[PDB]
Amino acid sequence: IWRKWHVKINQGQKRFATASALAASAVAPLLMARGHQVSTVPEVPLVVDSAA
Amino acid sequence: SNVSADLIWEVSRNYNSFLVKQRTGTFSRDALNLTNQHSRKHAGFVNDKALGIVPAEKGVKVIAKKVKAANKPASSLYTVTYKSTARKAYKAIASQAAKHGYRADLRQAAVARASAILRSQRPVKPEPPKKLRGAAARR
Amino acid sequence: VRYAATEIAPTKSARARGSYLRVSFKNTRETAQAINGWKLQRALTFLQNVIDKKEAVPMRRYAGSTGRTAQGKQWGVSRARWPVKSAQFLIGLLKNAEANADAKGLDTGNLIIKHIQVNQAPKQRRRTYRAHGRINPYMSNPCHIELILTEAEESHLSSRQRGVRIRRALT
Amino acid sequence: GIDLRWKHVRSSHRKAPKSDNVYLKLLVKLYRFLARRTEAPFNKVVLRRLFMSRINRPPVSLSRIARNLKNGNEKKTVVVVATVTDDNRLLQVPKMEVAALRFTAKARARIEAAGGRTLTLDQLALEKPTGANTLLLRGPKNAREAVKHF
Amino acid sequence: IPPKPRKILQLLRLRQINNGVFVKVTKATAEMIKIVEPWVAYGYPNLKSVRELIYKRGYGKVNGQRIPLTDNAIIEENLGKYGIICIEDLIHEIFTVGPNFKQAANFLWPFKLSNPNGGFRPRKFKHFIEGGDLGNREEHINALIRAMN
Amino acid sequence: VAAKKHVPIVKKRTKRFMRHQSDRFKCLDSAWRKPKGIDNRVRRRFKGNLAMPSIGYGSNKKTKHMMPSGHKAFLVHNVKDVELLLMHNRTYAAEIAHNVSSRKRIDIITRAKQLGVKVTNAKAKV
RNA sequence: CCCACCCAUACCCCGCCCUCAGGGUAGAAACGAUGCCCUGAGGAGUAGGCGGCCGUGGAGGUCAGUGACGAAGCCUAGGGC
RNA sequence: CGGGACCGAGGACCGCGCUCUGCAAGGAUGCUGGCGUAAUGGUCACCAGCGACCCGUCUUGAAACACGGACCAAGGAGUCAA
RNA sequence: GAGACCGAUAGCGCACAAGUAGAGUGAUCGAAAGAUGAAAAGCACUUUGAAAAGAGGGUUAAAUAGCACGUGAAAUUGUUGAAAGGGAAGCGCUUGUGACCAGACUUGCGCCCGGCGGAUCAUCCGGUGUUCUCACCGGUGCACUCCGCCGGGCUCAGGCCAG
Repeated sequence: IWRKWHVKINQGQKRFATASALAASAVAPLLMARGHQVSTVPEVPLVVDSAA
Repeated sequence: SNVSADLIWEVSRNYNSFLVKQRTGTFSRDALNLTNQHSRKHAGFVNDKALGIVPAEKGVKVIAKKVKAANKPASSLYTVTYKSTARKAYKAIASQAAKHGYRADLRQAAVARASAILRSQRPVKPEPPKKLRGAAARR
Repeated sequence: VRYAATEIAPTKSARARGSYLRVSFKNTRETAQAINGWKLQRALTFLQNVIDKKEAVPMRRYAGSTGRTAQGKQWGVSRARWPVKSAQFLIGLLKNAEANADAKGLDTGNLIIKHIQVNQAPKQRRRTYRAHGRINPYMSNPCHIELILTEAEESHLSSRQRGVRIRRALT
Repeated sequence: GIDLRWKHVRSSHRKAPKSDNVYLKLLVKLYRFLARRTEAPFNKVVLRRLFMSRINRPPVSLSRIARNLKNGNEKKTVVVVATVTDDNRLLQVPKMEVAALRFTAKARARIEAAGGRTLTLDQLALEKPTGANTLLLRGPKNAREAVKHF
Repeated sequence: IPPKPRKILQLLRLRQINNGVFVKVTKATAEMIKIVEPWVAYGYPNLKSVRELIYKRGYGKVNGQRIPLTDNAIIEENLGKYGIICIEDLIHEIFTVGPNFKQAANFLWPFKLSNPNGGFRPRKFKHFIEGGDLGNREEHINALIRAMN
Repeated sequence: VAAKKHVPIVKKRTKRFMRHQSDRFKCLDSAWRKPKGIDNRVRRRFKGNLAMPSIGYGSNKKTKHMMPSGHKAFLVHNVKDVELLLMHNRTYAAEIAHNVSSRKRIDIITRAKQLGVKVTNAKAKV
């Protein structure tokens, strides 16, 4: 049971990777390259009004 | 900025959802990929200017990327359906691919794909019957 | 159930089976090979003679360090024996097949043993006691027997070749 | 059989970066094109130092840059294929134009507060494609715990 | 092979069997060839031997590569600063042993000859004067060049 | 259709490389295993023994992965898979996967017949 | 002593494979640039060192994947790479 | 000036040249016949000519000796932590 | 309550009437062993046998699932078919014979005539979209212009072995 199960990651690297994934989510070629059906999406990034 | 077609190619050159890798070659399922080959020349979703041809009920249907609407996928494609003579379709596709500098390197591939689709839309011929050969197959 | 000889149709043939039969597999194989391909009545008479020690079954494969007899000269061998128990079991199976043929309506006197096959059954596991407090197997080797009785019963030539043959046909 | 007393030697130098950074790959492509299509040995040295690893790219401080900026180098563009770090011991940062792989936040802020310019290597390749009027600097390679323990 | 004849053969660029080279006669080269006499056969070649060797099996060393001598442009690019701009210039330099014999002979890649037609003598590894093939056979090397080329 | 023009297909060796003593032992599969004993005749390459595979047996780069018709096999599972060979009917031949049902096989065969694409196993499940 | 002839994985010429080395390839009609094109040399191997690929159980993503009109497994003097 | 064998790599043009309407000059074309199928090719079984010790393992420098192996299926041995 | 654990030689010794059966004076030691089928629908009735069972004939979607029961490998064995064998077989290279096979091919493309069926031929006008000069759509063709089909002829390219 004392195998090393958990990996400690720097919080700066976690925040870097989260920002990189957020930036990649605004690129529509990468959305299609990840297998998403976004051909009918009017705009990327898709923003919906908070009243809905 | 931080995003370019070169960057998208460096990101998705090893793996993407369109990739079909086998022993005898690597193919692409991309709709904007002429000849369905995994390369920077033919990666339509990577390239800013890109062309793609799909079959229609009669004729071809050609989609092209609009550079001013890259972030608007619903209005990112300029679509023309060619339902006319094959020569007129080839002329219009070649003009669309070469006259204004919109991927003149894809002109031959686009004309070839249009010709292949229009030839596949023709009726097939009946095959000659299989002839039994030898002794065990014949008897 | 499936027989090994699947080519034989069941319309004009009669079959018989016996399984887990506590008789010697080697002796039964020799007896079945002795009566293979024979007429039914000839096989029955020969097996009765084997029981009566009047005719002998030749021992061909399972014959190591057996005895020699004068009754093997009809078979061209010297080693032959009289497996009475195997003869009795095969007589029972042959009479069952004859009854099957009579039920089917075939001609009994025009039947030959087209197929007969003896296979090893799962072995009977007894134990025997030896010296120095040892125990060894004392197994029996039984057999499955099955049998079926049936009624006894110029292209792509060359132009030169064609011209030669036409000229020889004319001449 | 051919008598080969001497042995043909495979290359003992990096021909490609081991890093998987896509932006570094783009920089390597750009400077491969420059080193193939130009006379300048500056582009070849910069492509080499882009191939190099991190222990082979020690950091360069603003105080080291200010030391090398003396004696007629006050107008040369400083090129460092490494990380540029800030030095607290340098109280007055002079005005300088530095191109680097990356800057620390304090070094970039102090350069821009002194009034100089910070550039990336692609901006450097755009503005000085032949490396004209440039001061090429390296950090202390042997200033490491391992090298001291060698 | 002992280390000293091995080193002399490596310096004479005779690193394979049936390799041939041109040597200018000095004492400094003559002593080397006399030491490696138990492995080589050498002699005085005529103009026909020189021109057949250069025309048929002529290869130049260009940037460390073995290039066939099929055009005079290669000779002009590689030996033009010494006045050798053609294959006849190269043949004349080698045959007459001119002032640029070192450069011409080093530009010539070592000749890779075939085995002789008609074979060697019955006992090949003896000296020429004793009925073998080794050593200095003087003008008789031309028949060996005809057989091996 | 007919394949693209190519150089003649040369196989330097058509026989397989059989494992040593796999002929004499049933527990040894015939698939190649390199002998590692120091006194092995095959590993030491005595004459009259089994040959050992090497890169000198490699096939011509222009005709590698070519079937005798000159095509390269591409495994297909459906109609969208076989439509990827629209531009490669002179170089690639479709090959239906073994676990594809008969109805989908008829659909793939019909689509490949329309596209002019050779199917290597078109007679299956008929 | 002389002439002719036999043949080694040795030598010569040609093809093909791999390795190494040297070049070219963007005001891109442009490329699995981790590609392609051109040229040359080399090829045995125990201990030992290094690189790349094949296969098995399971996990995330993906192929709008295969499947009772038959998945997995098994047998096969049947074929392809 | 003849006689024979083996080979035909490349794939628009560019070059060096010549005997210069063209060419044997930076790698084969032209003409013709039979057949269009098991004919070529391939797999398996067997005969024939030549070739060919039974594998690890151990020892030292090496052999020999020695030790393990009737056969088949499934496990089965450089892992984890500091 | 869960798991990037194991999937009946694994995982606890134990998925089963398992700390059971069994061994030992005793302290103690200590297994093997899961799966028919959706449903027993687990074969009526006839016939041969002393019986076990066999054969017909039903049941099932399947008995090639018969309480030896899902799938059913190998060692090893029986039958049938083919073959070899004068004190070993087995293997490598290369033919040959016999047996058995995978490919390839069946025609494509381009012209010149003749006969049909149609006007998504060129130009012009309007609308729309775009790469801003290119297209599509709607009216215009009135058949020496485009697109399909069928008969003939010609050229070229097509498979195997060869001179």
